[PDB]
Amino acid sequence: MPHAFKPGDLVFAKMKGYPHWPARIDDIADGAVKPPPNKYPIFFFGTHETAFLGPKDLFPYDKCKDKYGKPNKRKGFNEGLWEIQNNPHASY
Repeated sequence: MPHAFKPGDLVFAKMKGYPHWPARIDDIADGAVKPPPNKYPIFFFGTHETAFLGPKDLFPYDKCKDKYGKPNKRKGFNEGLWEIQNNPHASY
């Protein structure tokens, strides 16, 4: 059975207007802004941007990579596919 999301979990994250995007649940560093209740700090591969999202927008990587892990024209997306497959837990 699945558990709640935790730092380091890999996902495709969905935001309005954009395709499901390779991402990870980030850590929250000491002194860093904490997310709203029931939301998570999402780090987007490729663009290296962060948003606060709830689980309704988070699709687990291993289950959904066949559908969502394919080249896309958007800027930064295929760089992001490389990051999530080859070094998803590194500092960018």
